[PDB]
Amino acid sequence: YSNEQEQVLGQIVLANFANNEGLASQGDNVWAATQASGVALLGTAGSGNFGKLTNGALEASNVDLSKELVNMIVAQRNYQSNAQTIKTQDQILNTLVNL
Amino acid sequence: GKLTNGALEASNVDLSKELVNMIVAQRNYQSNAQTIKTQDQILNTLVNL
Amino acid sequence: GKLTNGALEASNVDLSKELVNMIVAQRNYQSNAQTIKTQDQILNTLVNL
Amino acid sequence: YSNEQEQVLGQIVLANFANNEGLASQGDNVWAATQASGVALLGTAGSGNF
Amino acid sequence: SFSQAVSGLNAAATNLDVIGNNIANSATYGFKSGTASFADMFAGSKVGLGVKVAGITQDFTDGTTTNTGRGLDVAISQNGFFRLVDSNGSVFYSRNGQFKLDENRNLVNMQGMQLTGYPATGTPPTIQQGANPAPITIPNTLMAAKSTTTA
Amino acid sequence: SFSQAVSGLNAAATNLDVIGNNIANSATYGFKSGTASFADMFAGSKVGLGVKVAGITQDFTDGTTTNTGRGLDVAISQNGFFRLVDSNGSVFYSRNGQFK
Amino acid sequence: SMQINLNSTDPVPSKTPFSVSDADSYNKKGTVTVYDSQGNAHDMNVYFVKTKDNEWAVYTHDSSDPAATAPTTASTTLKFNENGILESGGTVNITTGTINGATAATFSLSFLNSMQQNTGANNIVATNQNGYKPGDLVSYQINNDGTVVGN
Amino acid sequence: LDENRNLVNMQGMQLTGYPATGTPPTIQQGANPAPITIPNTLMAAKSTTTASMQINLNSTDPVPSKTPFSVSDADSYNKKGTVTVYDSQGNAHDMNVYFVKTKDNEWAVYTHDSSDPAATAPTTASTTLKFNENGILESGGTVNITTGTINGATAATFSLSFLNSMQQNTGANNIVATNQNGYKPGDLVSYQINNDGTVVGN
Amino acid sequence: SFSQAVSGLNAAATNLDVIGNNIANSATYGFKSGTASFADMFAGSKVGLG
Repeated sequence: YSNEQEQVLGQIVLANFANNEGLASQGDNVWAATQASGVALLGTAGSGNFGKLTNGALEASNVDLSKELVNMIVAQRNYQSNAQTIKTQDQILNTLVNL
Repeated sequence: GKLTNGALEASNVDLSKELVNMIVAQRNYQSNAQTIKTQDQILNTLVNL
Repeated sequence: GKLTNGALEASNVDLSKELVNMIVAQRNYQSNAQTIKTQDQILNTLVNL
Repeated sequence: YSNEQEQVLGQIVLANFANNEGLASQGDNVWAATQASGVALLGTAGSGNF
Repeated sequence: SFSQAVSGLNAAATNLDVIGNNIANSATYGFKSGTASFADMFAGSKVGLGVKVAGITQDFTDGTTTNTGRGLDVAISQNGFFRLVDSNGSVFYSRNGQFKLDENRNLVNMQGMQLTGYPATGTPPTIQQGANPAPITIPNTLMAAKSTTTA
Repeated sequence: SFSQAVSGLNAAATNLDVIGNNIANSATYGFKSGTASFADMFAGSKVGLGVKVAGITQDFTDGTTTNTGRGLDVAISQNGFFRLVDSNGSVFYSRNGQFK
Repeated sequence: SMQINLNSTDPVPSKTPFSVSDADSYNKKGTVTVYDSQGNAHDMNVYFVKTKDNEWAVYTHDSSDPAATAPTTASTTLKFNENGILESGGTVNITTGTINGATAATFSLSFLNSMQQNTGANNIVATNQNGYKPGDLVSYQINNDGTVVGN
Repeated sequence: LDENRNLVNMQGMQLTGYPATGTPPTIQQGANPAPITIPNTLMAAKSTTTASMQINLNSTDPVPSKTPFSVSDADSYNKKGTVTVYDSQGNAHDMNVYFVKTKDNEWAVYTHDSSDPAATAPTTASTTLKFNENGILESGGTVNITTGTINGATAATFSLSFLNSMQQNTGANNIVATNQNGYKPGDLVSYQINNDGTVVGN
Repeated sequence: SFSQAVSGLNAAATNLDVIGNNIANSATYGFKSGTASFADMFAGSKVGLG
């Protein structure tokens, strides 16, 4: 304030879950707690089992582009292999029908 | 805030940050283009069965 | 709206967004042609009975 | 409006059915209510089962 | 007999879609990558009926912390989730720390979801670490004065 | 399928347009930088339908003050906006302090 | 139910008697949201005040009732043994107030599994209650074991 | 890690293994495998039952000048050390151990609890460490020590050891090792699986 | 990947700006010089991001 005095308006609460993999993503970089993830355990930053908060900073995504590209290549090759299997079954069925 | 006479507030655009972000963005765009290329090859493979 | 003299309103066609749609529509067209070919083979195997 | 004030004209209604699969398609990306689907339940977006 | 080949093609398509989605959300502060988990579906016979996707598992590893600077921006380290509420009272969780004050002076993210926390009450206000979490507000009302009682 | 990659390309293009607007406006008194904020589009399935541009956020950091020697030039330090009126009486707000 | 952990090193508050407005008059405050017969939310505040080592007076108040009487008598007394395990006073029957004519709810509040040892500070391990508010059907599902569940 | 704190695979089948029983918990391999669970159950405190203080002593130290002993006066003793023990509630008791050289190779050690404000200062020898011809500890290496009663917690009595302590021409008296088996309550911070299959919660 | 080099470049730019500001105030009565303080940004992985 302007009177050389400050006030506290609130304290941001943090949530921790037993099962992180159980949280169902609802989009808009937002998660919703469900049965598999359990009930949310609430607390404050830096106390208990919570990490502290960094001010003036944002956490970026953990997506590495190189690994994604290589996995895309491998998955494309696997998809084409499965398509080859489908073609094999097609030729087998065509051979039997042409009998 | 107070007003300073005889001067202007310049832009807050730092050029080095913009250049680095441009490099990152272009690469991301190229990665997404590669994704589209992969899915295009997938659809071609399935069609040509 | 306002009128700006000495200026022209360019088109609103973005080439990137278009080329991608061209690829997608090409794939849809090829899929429909594949369906046509499938029905053609259906009629063929029925006729040759 | 131009008088620095906004005015509401209406609210879009949303309809949910007990049986979506029972809806009889009429074409033109349009569905029609039938006995199999049941009577449509009306409501507002973002509330209840909407 | 396409029982296996069709399932394999579907699994490969799912994995490729997951990879493409990961590529697309590369610049989404608060995004965690995903990986498809596959399982076979042997059923009675030994012929290996096919494959199925057992689920999609997130990768909840902390991303790089970038000092954008905007004061409201808060990055979270280690474990924890930011808690938000929509207009209908539902509770949601997010690692994205890009916040702004709306017209009613309520801390909201880009989508308008109200950030929650322990509110303060009393004179002087004290953080009610017990009080059920409430949306955080930053009123601009003028602050009253306290008569001198201890010096 | 195609939708995820299309959304990713659109988001990358929007980011690049924001960067281009910022870099072309590096020399503009009172201009504030912009940054695109992205959000994913999960809907029911866990497949991650894609990404979308949640918005473009301005950065209202006080820029460097540059003198010019003109008596009608004034800059707002810290917070504050110049209030302006057009021909129709509509109100507007700007940080640029070049007046004539 | 309210499982809490209390610190054995906390000094006895100076400001006798206990006052809800006086923060210095109590050691710890917690909140539990219960629901009455009609479905109104009662934010029951539970206050822990240390009296003598191995003794904690517990007071209760209704923060949703504007006509609730100010608590002047200790609601119960938690006594922890020399090993820090709760020995007596862990259960007490508590009745809330009346809001807009709704029937007050009488429920048993249990401090089972609460322990007093040398922790960092007073922290509430867990809170739970078996009441709820009216709910509308949102979704339905069939689980792995065949049970049909409506959320 | 599911909602019930068990280790399960993607399909939900629970991983099995040898459970841990006893205090301190150890893997008992004589039992049948059981599903592995990781509870948040706070860990209780352990009052100390065994403490150890290995120290090296200087031979050239002169005897204390200001007889008698006072815990307040620094010149009244040769050395002072601190060991933190824990009672039934996990409260910290700071045992100060005082070394006064009495005769050649003979060192009286006093024990005083500084965490209890109402405890009286020791006036009589708690133990007399005897060092042989060359450091080698001779006798008096183990002493029963009783804590004070603080905040209603049970006082923890324990055996405090000076084994392998030496007294030679070392430059000065400095503590080499202090250990104790007690700990204060702690909450679950992390969990890990070792390369030998053990699941360990930190 | 890119974030590490981005952070390094931003730190170097901040140091350069601080040095330039100090030089610009070479003749400024009562001015005290400034120096940037740097710290690594390890987060979980042993790579040490930035």
